[PDB]
Amino acid sequence: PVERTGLIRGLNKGHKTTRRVLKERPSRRKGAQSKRTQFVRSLIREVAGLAPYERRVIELLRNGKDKRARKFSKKKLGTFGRAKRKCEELQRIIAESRRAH
Amino acid sequence: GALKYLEELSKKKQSDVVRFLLRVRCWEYRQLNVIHRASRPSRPDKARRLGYKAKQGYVIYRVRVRRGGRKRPVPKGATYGKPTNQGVNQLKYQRSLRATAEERVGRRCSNLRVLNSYWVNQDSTYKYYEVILVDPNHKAIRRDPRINWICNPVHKHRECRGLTSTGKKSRGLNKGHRFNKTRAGRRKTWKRHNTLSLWRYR
Amino acid sequence: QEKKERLLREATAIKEGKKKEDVSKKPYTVKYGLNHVVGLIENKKASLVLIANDVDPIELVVFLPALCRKMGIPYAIIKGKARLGTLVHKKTAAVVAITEVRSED
Amino acid sequence: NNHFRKHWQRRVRCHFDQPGKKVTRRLARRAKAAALAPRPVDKLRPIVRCPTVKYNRRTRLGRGFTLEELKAAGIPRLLAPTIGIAVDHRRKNLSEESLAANVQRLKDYKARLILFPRKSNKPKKADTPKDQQTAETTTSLRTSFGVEQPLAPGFTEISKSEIPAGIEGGAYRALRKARSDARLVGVREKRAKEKAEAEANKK
Amino acid sequence: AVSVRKRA
Amino acid sequence: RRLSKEDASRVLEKTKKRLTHFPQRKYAVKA
RNA sequence: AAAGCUCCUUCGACGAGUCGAGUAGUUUGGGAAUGCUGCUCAAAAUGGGAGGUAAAUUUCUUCUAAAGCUAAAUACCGGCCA
RNA sequence: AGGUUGACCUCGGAUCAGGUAGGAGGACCCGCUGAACUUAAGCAUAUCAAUAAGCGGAGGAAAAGAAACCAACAGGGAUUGCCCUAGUAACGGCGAGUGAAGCGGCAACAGCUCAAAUUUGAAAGCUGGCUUCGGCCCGCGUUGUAAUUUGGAGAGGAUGCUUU
Repeated sequence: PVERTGLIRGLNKGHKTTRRVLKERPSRRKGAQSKRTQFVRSLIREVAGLAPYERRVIELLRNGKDKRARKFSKKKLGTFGRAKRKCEELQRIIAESRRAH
Repeated sequence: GALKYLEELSKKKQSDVVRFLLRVRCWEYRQLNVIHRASRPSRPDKARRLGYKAKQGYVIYRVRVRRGGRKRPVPKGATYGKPTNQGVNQLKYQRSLRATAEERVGRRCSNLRVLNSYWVNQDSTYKYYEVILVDPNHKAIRRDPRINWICNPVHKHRECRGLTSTGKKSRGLNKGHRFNKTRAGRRKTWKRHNTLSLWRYR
Repeated sequence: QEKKERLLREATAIKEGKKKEDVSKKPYTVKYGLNHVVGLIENKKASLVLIANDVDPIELVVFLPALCRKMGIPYAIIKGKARLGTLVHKKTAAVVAITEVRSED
Repeated sequence: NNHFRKHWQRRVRCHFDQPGKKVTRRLARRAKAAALAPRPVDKLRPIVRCPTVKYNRRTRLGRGFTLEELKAAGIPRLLAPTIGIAVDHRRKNLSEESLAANVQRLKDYKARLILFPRKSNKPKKADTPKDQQTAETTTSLRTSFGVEQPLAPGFTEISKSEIPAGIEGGAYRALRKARSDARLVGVREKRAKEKAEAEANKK
Repeated sequence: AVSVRKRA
Repeated sequence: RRLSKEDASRVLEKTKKRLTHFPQRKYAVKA
């Protein structure tokens, strides 16, 4: 951690203390992929396939309409960030399909 | 176990297999009675995470409720007061259809306690739910410390008072600044803020 | 009854100061219970998996052939959860597995 | 600015029961002390610093000691609430000073603790011996282990030769410069990036 | 193999 | 309709282990 | 037999028609920043929510929802005793 | 005998064995539903008021509650209530008006239980019936009853002392 300047204003302002490093709390592990969860999700994806909007986005990404795919994904999901992550995931699915074929 | 796979599959409601199962089960539940007993949970992973056990004293009831908004029972669907700039076609009930389903199931089984409930299907007319109920008078329930809290009389008809999960959601019982008016109880908080406090040495 | 007799023999061995493994041998049984069998498949301990054709809800076993194919386990779909229950002394059984048998089998 | 436009008379709360409620609270406290004797009526609390810039000058009692404080003081987390120590798993020790102060507080409490055996006829080695069990006790941890110095001393004497030189340019100018740099951190970064890009283009 | 946890 | 005394006093085994090894102790603090 | 403490390569499952979005009604001091419900869409894995002015990019800080229980300090024009 | 004999699943019957609900009360409590007089010159935003009336459901208290919190600090640390914050930030036709929260002092303090893991060298769990009170039966249950774990961690290892 950066040491504070001891001033009331400015960059890195604040009273000077000796900051400690902390062992990370187990509640902050959420989001991390575990091996079993990854395995089960891959199997369930293989069993269940895709949603119809996912098929539409995959068709747009295959045809190369990336901006149209992002706009359609945002309309379907609701937010720009979720749309961007979904388009990256479907592009990965397309890439593994192409490397299989 | 298999329940992790069941949870991951239940996330994929638009897949072909899940849509097929949802369609055929929606037809079957539509042919059955509006409220009827289920022999077992049709979503075992969901029921187990909501607290169902395969133990004597746990029952499942399936109920369908008519979906959409709410109509005020005024003659000819119109009011006789000041203009409202809206009709009864756009009136919204402040509780969930899940709560309505839980209340009707509790009235059907007045001897039991509603533990929780979960969505199982929907169509254009109905939403379908499965309600978990616990028998407080069963010995297997009364001997178990994980569940015999529900045998106490303070938990009579939790679904009527909003003490189930959907009731807490509708009452807005969450911490923080977004829930300033409701976290301790809306009407109680209003009474506290509208009470005039006069001390002796004022 | 068999378990009661085995526990009586093991109690006798404990009373005369012997371990229960001195009077009891390693068991070989049909493995059952869906969570248990799915665990054995994932750990690649199961040698043969038999799945009932009529499990309701079907989602409890609908992933099982794909899981067995991924782990390289021989499976078969067989008719009768009641028929599998007769193997495992229950009314019904969704799935049974064999991990290991005796040398003569 | 009088807010009497609602039916205010239905929600008037008078306080004629103020001395009666004080008497009731004192009776409840005496009953609690008699039930808890010879333990103190309250739990040991750590010293924490108040948040925000208005109140970070002052210390006060917190909810409970942290797990790392208990570990550094050698008190297991299952034993601590059974010997009158409050435990707070949510609070963390971001700095060494608060951690050290609360560890010393726990060590002083443990040094002053008298632990009676669970069975009188079979005392254990972690238990206080009977010939040390008799001593003058306190029944108020909020008093005997209060906040001794909530604020820093406002007055201190130093020699004239030890007067600090002061920051160069003056304290007012240092404050102005710190404010200016904080306002111009991003503009200077963008200008430096543009200069680096131009130098890379026309090196 | 896929393991839920380390076993004794 | 009230729960019996035995049923109301039943505790879980994990709770029983915790109470067996870490009960509320009798203590005093020197002044 | 159970139980605690100390250290560690490794492992470390964590709640879905839900969260979120649009829209409609209602509600709030939160008529740019509130909550609830209905309809439509509908997630993710260091992910998600929040960080009271809309958005993209790069950071940071805090918790860990969608399952559950729990005394006290608080209320009391009903009832019983004083 | 196989056109038979059975195993299950689902759905029924019974004045079947044993239980449970209803009504009252409703000052206080949890929800739902929901006005108008009034105040705005009048008056469809607004105000009265998220109030009265109506409906459902509890207890000696209820409810809330062990953070998907507050913050931006040298950081606090479940819930409730009092004082203060503060008639403040903020909202508001043509303005009448409305109106919180964090911090801070205090009263009181208390923490936990599941789901997601294979006991798999042994369903270790449980309702009921009969008892000679030792147990024995009819069953429930593997579509999962015990033990173990709940993020503060934990699981596996190592290690040597403590504990009941």
